[PDB]
Amino acid sequence: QVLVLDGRGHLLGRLAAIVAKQVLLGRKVVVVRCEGINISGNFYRNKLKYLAFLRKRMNTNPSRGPYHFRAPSRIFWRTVRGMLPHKTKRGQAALDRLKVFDGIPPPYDKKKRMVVPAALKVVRLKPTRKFAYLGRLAHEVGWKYQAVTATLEEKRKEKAKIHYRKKKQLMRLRKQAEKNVEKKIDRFTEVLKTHGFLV
Amino acid sequence: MKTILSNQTVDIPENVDISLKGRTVIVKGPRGTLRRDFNHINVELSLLGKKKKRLRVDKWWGNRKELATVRTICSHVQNMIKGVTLGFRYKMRSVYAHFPINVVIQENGSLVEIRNFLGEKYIRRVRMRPGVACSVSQAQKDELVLEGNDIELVSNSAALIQQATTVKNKDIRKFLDGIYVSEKGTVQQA
Amino acid sequence: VFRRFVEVGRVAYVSFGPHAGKLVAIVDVIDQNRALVDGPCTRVRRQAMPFKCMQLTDFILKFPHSARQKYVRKAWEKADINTKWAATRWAKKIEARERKAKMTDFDRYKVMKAKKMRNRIIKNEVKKLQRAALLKAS
Amino acid sequence: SGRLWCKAIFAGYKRGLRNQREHTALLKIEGVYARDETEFYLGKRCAYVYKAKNNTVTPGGKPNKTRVIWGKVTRAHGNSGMVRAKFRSNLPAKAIGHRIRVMLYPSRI
Amino acid sequence: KASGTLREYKVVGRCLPTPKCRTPPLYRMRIFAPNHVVAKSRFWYFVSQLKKMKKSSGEIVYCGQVFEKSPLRVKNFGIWLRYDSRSGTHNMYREYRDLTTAGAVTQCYRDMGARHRARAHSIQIMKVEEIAASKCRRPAVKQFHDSKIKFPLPHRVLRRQHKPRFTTKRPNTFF
RNA sequence: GAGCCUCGGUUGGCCUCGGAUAGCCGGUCCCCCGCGGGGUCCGGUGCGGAGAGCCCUUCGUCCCGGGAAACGGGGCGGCCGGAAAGGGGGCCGCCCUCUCGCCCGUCACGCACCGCACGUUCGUGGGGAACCUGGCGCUAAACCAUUCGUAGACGACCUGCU
RNA sequence: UGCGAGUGCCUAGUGGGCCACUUUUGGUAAGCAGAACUGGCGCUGCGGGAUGAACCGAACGCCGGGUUAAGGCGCCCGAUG
Repeated sequence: QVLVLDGRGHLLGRLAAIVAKQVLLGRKVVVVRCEGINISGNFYRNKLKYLAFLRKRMNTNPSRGPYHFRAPSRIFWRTVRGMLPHKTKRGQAALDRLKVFDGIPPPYDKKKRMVVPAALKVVRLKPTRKFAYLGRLAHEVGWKYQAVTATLEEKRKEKAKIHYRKKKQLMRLRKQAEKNVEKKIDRFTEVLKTHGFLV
Repeated sequence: MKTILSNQTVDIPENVDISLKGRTVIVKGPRGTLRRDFNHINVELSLLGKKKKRLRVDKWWGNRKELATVRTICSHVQNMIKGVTLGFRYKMRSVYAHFPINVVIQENGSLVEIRNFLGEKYIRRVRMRPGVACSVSQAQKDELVLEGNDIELVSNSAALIQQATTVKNKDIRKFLDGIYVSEKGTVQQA
Repeated sequence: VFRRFVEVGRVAYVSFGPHAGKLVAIVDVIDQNRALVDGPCTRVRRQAMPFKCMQLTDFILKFPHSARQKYVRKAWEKADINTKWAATRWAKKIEARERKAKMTDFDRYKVMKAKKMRNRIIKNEVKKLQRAALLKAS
Repeated sequence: SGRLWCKAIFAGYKRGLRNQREHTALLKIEGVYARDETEFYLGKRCAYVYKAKNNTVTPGGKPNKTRVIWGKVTRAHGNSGMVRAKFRSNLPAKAIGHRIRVMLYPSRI
Repeated sequence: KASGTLREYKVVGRCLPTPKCRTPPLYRMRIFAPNHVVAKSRFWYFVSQLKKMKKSSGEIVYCGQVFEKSPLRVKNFGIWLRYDSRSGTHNMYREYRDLTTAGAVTQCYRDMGARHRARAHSIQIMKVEEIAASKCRRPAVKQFHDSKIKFPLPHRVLRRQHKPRFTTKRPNTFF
């Protein structure tokens, strides 16, 4: 009942357009691997859009001024905040339904990650255009923790390799099963394929 | 205009054995192997002809920004063929007016220090690119020699030691000093 | 690396549109995104319908690029696309997808009852090999 | 012994931008996302099931703490699976983004 | 002037019978218009510079739609144009490749607003004729003139994105 | 272990590769290196080793016969894998109970509440009050007052005091 | 072509206006000053132009259904998901 959305390969505002509308309908979505969202245009463009955002501070007291978040999770959390009516009570309860994380939490390491085809780079952006990752852009603004995240994501990536290898090991045993049992399940297979299964 | 097709054959010699993992083309032979990924060009790479006699590249429905990327695909490929068959030899002549430029290599050719350039007390430690070998020539008093297989790595190291010997806040037209490219050649001429 | 090509005589499958789900032979290419559409034995008239709403197969029948609806009909039957399409694995899963569409509640009960005893025997057999694989492992 | 109603989300009232009409409600039944396939839910009974503090009566059972506002699906809304429903009493506006039950017993097919 | 799908209209008209010439000559023109109501209105526009004629001093003799004589054969068309720029007017000669004559003029109007931002009230069409495989002066149309055509759809980017909006498979595009 | 106030949504779970998009999936591996990798070979590639998808499906019980099982369901200790915000996960049996569990057929029974709605779960759900039965383990800390003066407008801060 | 017409008494308030399509005077120009017709604000709410004198649509007793103008239909925000 809770969506887990993989952030790699998604546009910034296109994924936020899907997420923010789904949040307001009362359905919790978890956006994960937020270093993987990429932004259209060349890299040197998107740097100055967000570096000029760093210049947006109140002259008299920057401490209460705009909070320039540096982690790619909170950058994506910032762009959903502007697309939601956070000044009202409905908007504030909506942000509690949105959980946005960098890397892969061990809460969601064994959860299947959804992919939105309406926000992917390959389907939305032309192949000849340029794109800029948010993870690389955040580090050059001041996000320190890309080396810690890369070592942990590499550890998470190889940990899923044994599980997938065990999934293939069980799948060949799944496939081996109907090749010695088909002589006694041949009264149960055709009723599936005369209704459109296993074809 | 979106042209329907733009084609060019790449004739390779028999002594070069090449392969390709999709767009990542691997060129190997006598002097070693060369790997260069050909992604982000959005063109296909078809290796046709038995015993691998030619390479063919096409582009479908493109405009003039990626018609110009068709020929740079072949041009990078021939430099990989040329760098494996005959290599790349860029002789690096040094030009000085009064103070001779003393150049000597340290490990094999990797570290090159430049001293007595315009009488400067500051030595200039310049590292070469990986896979690029540097040496001093013979039968002539001062000329540097750069060896390698990749055209981009060898020539960038030549530009590194060319831009290291630059004159500051002087008349460049009079102070014709520094180390400059002399000839662009190969290890053997076949 | 491309295997499917828009060619004079390319058998194509219509994804969406008015004649959705019917086969099309290509006679001539009109523009970058338009083609001449002919539907002789597939109950489709002759018109132009764009490349967006068609998926092209790997069946080639030969005829000139300006066939007058009869030579393409003769080439459609001598190649015998209709039986060749029906034996294709791709056409097996489009009819199987639409068989699930018409599955009534009574037919769903038979599927649900047959799904249980089918799935009870493979995972019993899978577990039988799972403990058997450990026996030869040591 | 299972579920006899469809999942439906109260997305908001009938409104423009600076006006809001409270007497008509906009619904999102998950599963339907097209104009031509909203014809099944036309005229179906929709109920917003909530619970309160004090005890209220219940037909065919013991008095419990749950209350409803009964409603009816009037017509479709803007070719996206959005559909309009009219209730006997207007929604408390605290059920925006909260799931209500739309039924099937006002059936015709 | 607005547009849509275009139809070629054959409109004939003349003057009212005056005593000094009681049999005025019959004037025929080919007018491209969405419907026959504005085809008659555009007929009086084009006549109003070639001859001394107005709508109140004239009448529409017959306004009918001419149909395509070969709607299933691919043909090359050549269109002479006269449009208004931000600066003074210019003359164009364009090529289109479409099944119908009016479709090529429809393709002409949508391309003109795209390439030069010339709106439909600014383009005057003089003459559209059948053009054979030869005497075509643009490589954009000549590139389709070959007996053996062969091209794939390399970057077949898929649409139907929002039907099911959340999925697990990253969608393939190589077909 | 039972009753009793308040709070709200809730009406099955999906227990995971990476990544490419002018390209992938899964195999045996005759071949070669350290179960992993490369080459080759084989079937799909609008994906059917399909989230246009997977698993469970609950009205129940009583007899018999047929298909499945005999190595399986369930009932206490040892050994491992988990740390980025940590999993009610796997193996050994036993002193105890089955051919009931699930798939086809006979046979009946269950307030058949006589058409009328919030029915049906995660729910031993979170918080507080007091009753219950039994077992195991517990024994303080902070603040005020005083002193200090490394501190100090006052608060605050650093200290000492059987 | 459409509209029931004519006529007599008292009579408040007003006599600082402004804006806009078009014509146009002085001024380089002005959200400047001064003229003509017409329409608005003044005196007028409503939808839209994010905000708002005069812009577009449209003028108002209290409500339900339906349909639109001008605007719009990625989210805020109803609608091209």
